[PDB]
Amino acid sequence: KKRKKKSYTTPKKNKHKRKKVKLAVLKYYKVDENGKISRLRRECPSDECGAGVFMASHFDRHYCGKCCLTYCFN
Amino acid sequence: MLMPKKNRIAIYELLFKEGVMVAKKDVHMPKHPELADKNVPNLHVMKAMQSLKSRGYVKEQFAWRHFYWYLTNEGIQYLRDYLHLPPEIVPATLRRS
Amino acid sequence: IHRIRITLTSRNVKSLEKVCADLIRGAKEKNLKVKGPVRMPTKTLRITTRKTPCGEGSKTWDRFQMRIHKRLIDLHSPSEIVKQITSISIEPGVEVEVTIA
Amino acid sequence: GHQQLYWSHPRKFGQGSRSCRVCSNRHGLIRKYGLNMCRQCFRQYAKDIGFIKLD
Amino acid sequence: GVMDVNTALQEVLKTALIHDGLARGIREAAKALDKRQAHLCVLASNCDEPMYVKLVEALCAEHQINLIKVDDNKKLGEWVGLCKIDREGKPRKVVGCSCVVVKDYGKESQAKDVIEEYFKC
Repeated sequence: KKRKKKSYTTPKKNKHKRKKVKLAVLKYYKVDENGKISRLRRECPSDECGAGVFMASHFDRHYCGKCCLTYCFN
Repeated sequence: MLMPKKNRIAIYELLFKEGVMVAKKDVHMPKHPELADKNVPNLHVMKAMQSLKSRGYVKEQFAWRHFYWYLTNEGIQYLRDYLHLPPEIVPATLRRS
Repeated sequence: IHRIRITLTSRNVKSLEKVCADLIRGAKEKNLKVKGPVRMPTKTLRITTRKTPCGEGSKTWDRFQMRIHKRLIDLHSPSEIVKQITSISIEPGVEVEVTIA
Repeated sequence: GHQQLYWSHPRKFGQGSRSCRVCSNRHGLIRKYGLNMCRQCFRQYAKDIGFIKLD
Repeated sequence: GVMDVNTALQEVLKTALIHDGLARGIREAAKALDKRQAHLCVLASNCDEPMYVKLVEALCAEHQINLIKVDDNKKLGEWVGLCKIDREGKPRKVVGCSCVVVKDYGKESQAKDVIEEYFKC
């Protein structure tokens, strides 16, 4: 009988905290400064989601999680 | 723990309409023998019951893998003080005397 | 059909036999012909369990027995007679299953 | 998310699906005839259930 | 003793806080705004940024909601009460929202009526 000896790797880890900005500069912008503004995201034509569902952007496969929709040309 | 507050007010409505109850330890299951079909997830409801009866002011009694509870009038006063619902709404349990 | 069966099941012979005799007497008071009791082989519910809660000592086992006796009696009578003879303040343990078939 | 993990491969011999109905003991279960106890608990209550030492 | 916007606004905010809900985080607030599920929203701007003010005022005009300009939100934050847990605790509030019905669903009040009849005229 001995110990478990979970000691060789990772003696201490620091928590992963997201530097989420309180100001919507990276998230949304108007670039117009007017009452009527344009939106920098593609209109979703799917009717399995809501009418206010806006997707973000990555290098590909805009990862919504709920639907896993990826734009492909068939 | 890891308990929401809408589930908290739902379980407080359940305690107000129920009062005296018997419980069975069931957490990991998706289907309970006698406390399912409440349109609310079972795990959080049972942890809500755990909070109610282990906050440190209402005593418990566990044997034969079951929970029988003696809801003290201190609990009645606590619920009245927090949720501010007058006790003039008598519980429906006082029929068939 | 007027054929009715009564299954009396209990763990002891005394109460079961007394109930069977009383039921047969009540049926026989009426000018009714009734089939004699049939005795099932009394299936035995053996359970063997180690005596010691720990795993120490000589290997000793409790042999627990639960003996279930069951009897069937056949007769021909309408439902009212059966349900009037049933409510006779039966002694505890003699479970009754009355069937029409 | 939750449904992405649960119910992936059926556990058709789940040992943890049973426990002693009196003290919640994992070992020595008595499932015969539906007692579903650790054998110690059964010995504690065997005379009350109806099981008796005759032989 | 007095009747005004703040006196009942503190109570409505505290009731909204107590009955859980509340749009929290950067998401589910703008989404709730753009889905038009609610008919009220209280937003504050005490720092140096006019672009956000202009954007939310344009959105309020789009939703035909008249912006209410209140001074010294610290007055609300100190009159509403911030007892919270134990003897310490002072979490401020900047955003005021109330899902399903604007006043509340637990009580019936004429504060909603006077607010709406002041808004229409």
